[PDB]
Amino acid sequence: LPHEKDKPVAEPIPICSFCLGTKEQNREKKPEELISCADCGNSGHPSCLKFSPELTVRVKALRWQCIECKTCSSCRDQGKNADNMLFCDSCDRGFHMECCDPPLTRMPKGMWICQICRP
Amino acid sequence: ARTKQTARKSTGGKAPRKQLATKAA
Ligand SMILES: [Zn+2]
Ligand SMILES: [Zn+2]
Ligand SMILES: [Zn+2]
Ligand SMILES: [Zn+2]
Repeated sequence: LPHEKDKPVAEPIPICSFCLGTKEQNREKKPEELISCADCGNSGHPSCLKFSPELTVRVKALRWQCIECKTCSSCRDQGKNADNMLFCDSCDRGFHMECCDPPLTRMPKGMWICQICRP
Repeated sequence: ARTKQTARKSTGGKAPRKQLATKAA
């Protein structure tokens, strides 16, 4: 997205916010690189974030935002419906249901792929 | 689908913030 290539990235904190380990040690006492929120800089092991290997690869190439920082990729807002924002299971971008193309009135069932990822 | 709300729950809680600051120092 043109607006992801444009917001600067915060200084990463080299500690997992969930388990307090570093890149040297996750919850299984194995090394694992962190991913860091572009807006707040806080970090997590992909395994602590419960991300699949495939999702992990994709988010490391994007201006990834944590759960609380996530803004809608269409309207750039969080807003009153923030908590019901959908997260793409391919790239982890957020979309309000009403901001999807086409707009949705009910929550999708199962794994959900966003308008950017779907072919 | 995952939402912000359901992802918050399914991920599990963050560690106590005082413990994170203690490790950051
Ligand atoms: Zn961790
Ligand atoms: Zn964040
Ligand atoms: Zn939106
Ligand atoms: Zn996507």
